[PDB]
Amino acid sequence: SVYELDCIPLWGTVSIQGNRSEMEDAFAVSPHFLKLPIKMLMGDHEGMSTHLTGHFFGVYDGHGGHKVADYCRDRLHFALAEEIERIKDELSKRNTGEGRQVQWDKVFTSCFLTVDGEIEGKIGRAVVGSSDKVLEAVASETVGSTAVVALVCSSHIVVSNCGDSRAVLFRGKEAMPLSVDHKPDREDEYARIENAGGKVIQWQGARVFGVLAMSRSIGDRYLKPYVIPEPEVTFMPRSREDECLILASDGLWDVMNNQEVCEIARRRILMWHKKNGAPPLAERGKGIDPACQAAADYLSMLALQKGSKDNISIIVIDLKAQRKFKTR
Amino acid sequence: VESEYIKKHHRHELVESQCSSTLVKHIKAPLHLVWSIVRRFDEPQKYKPFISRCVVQGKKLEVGSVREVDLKSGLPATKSTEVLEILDDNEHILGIRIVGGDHRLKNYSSTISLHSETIDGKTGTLAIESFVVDVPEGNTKEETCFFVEALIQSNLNSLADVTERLQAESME
Ligand SMILES: [Mg+2]
Repeated sequence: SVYELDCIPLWGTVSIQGNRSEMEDAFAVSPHFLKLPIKMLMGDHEGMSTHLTGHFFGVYDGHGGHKVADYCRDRLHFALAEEIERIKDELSKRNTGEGRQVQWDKVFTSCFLTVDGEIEGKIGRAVVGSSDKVLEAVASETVGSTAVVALVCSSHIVVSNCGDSRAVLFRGKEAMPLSVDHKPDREDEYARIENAGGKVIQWQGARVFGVLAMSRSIGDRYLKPYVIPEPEVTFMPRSREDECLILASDGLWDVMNNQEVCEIARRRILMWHKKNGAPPLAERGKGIDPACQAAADYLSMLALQKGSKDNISIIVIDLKAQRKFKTR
Repeated sequence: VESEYIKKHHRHELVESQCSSTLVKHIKAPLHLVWSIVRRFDEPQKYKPFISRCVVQGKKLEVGSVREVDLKSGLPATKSTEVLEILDDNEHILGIRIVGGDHRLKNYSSTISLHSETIDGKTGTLAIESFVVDVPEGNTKEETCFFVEALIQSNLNSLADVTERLQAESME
């Protein structure tokens, strides 16, 4: 049974300033971090009848400064774990007919909004080391960040997205983006913004008041309620055909498409295994996977090669249990 | 209709035009402290929130000085070249012109003036900033002013926050 198998987390990460004048990218990886309630995972068509280990991966592409992306790095997964614990307790007591996608929707919406209110100084926030909560903005009104987050467990990938960072799954031979960029030229977003009294203006791409190229993000109170911190969530059962999952800021996506990124990641992961002995089983999943790290490294080099003039952050995640080469 | 027929049959791109606007902001700090911040053409990062770096080669503070600015990510621009046009320490006026960079603000010049103003019994400062610029290709007068005013209002809001914090610390 898939809900019974050991989920060993295999990943690599690169986050560099690149050709930029300052670093505004941040990221967070927390293996074996969450305890996901099976009832939020199992589909209706499956049998009935506690929790699966969940791994957390997040990429935060800051704009207007670095303080919001950093706060997200430091806090967002903890906020999410608080929210899961809440819903987990309600689900143990009551049970609606709530679809899975709807459950994860409310968990991530609350979590993203909580982080956003804390940043704005509207929600009381704990400080590491201190017994006392404070009500105080973490950053000025012009600072914001995208947030793309993925929970991985044995049966499912759940992605929550706010902004134009992106998560892409390689299944079989096809890239499958697991998020849809929040951009003002989306008709739903355009209408949301214009109906709220805002302007979408063509200025090196469609921009909120000509300024911001994304229609959602965490922070950016100067442009509320036009840009909002509300994510969209993708609930994605895994497949034996899945190869790898990539999360990245636009330092990567501006210069390569989804299909070529996936094809390149898979190839570099495979090349590593053809030339290296499998790592010691015991130490696997305790830190970065060298195959994945080689893949993320190569992608960042390629992106720079192709003229990316931005911060580049990439997390490569290997979804194959094992990669052996049958021959003879 | 009206606006539709026009957008389809009567949309011509003019070789060139220029728009202009004005913004205002009350700051709860004495004008001398506000001016001590604003007069520093060579250090706009003291209060302009989108500036990641600013370099001035040669004379730092006097008419003709030139500053090279690198911007933080997220804007439709990454750098700007600006020349100090007016630095009036008698009238508290600062005028600049943009002469380079990868923005779409051509022939941009702007002016900020400070004026003393008491409100709710507390003496503070009224900042007024205006600009004039060429409307770029593909955009309207209105659109161009939404963009610029967004930028300028952010600058003024930050100016107010910085100088108010400074004034608070001073009191103590
Ligand atoms: Mg970026």
